Amino acid sequence: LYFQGADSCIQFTRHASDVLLNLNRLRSRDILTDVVIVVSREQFRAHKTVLMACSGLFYSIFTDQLKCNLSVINLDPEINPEGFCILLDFMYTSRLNLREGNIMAVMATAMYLQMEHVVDTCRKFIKASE
Amino acid sequence: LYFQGADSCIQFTRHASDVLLNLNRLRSRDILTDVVIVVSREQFRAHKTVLMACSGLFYSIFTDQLKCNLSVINLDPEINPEGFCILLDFMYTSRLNLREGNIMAVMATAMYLQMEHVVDTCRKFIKASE
Amino acid sequence: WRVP
Amino acid sequence: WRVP
Amino acid sequence: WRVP
Amino acid sequence: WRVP
Repeated sequence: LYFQGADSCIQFTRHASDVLLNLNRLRSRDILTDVVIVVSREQFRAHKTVLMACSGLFYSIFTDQLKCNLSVINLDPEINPEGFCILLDFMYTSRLNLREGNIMAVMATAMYLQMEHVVDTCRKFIKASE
Repeated sequence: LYFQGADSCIQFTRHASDVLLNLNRLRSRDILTDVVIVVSREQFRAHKTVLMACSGLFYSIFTDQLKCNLSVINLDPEINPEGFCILLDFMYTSRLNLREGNIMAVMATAMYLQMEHVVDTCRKFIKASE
Repeated sequence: WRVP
Repeated sequence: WRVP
Repeated sequence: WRVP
Repeated sequence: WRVP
């Protein structure tokens, strides 16, 4: 469970993933969620801090003096709700449900959200599978 | 950066630790912090969700209908502020700064916070170093 | 710790 | 993504 | 924004 | 509680 780090500190191998697991559990139970993200008809409840920790777009939105207190954010209605759902689940799990039938929507949504590492991954799967 | 998981999903190796790193950066910059924890004279700013994701005590406090909206929580004034600081840094980093001169305070604070895995680690260092 |  |  |  |  723990090891001697390169610094003096003892480091816990599973800590970061357990935190994320607990954050996702709080999300499932709707505990301390503080924003609803709307993508066309679909609503997604989340924690602002998790969104800011994974997305350049959400970082910018929630550091804007006008927008930081909003409890509802409406995204571009042309964003595919399934693409967003996949990326949100990714944020809270590290797992990206990338499939032939969603990859383009996922990539487009990741670009919009400024998750450049996921965009780059989608490009690489598109190229390597061509 | 990513691998084929045991499930169908692609999984990102550094995602959970990068999230935690970004959460700690938001804490350093005092971005979206929503609670101050007071331990005697000392104040510690934090995100409720991170505290709830690491501590059974903070989970209970912030799921209590009366206490969940409080922006200041006062802990037992006999809690050692350095012990708390070490545990808070642990929550946001996975690194526990465990030393001869703090181990007892860290263990006592972890018990109070219901971080049983850190208590168990402190016990094991006390035993293995006896 | 696990959130229940 | 890195928070700046 | 609001939610209905 | 409050902070001074």
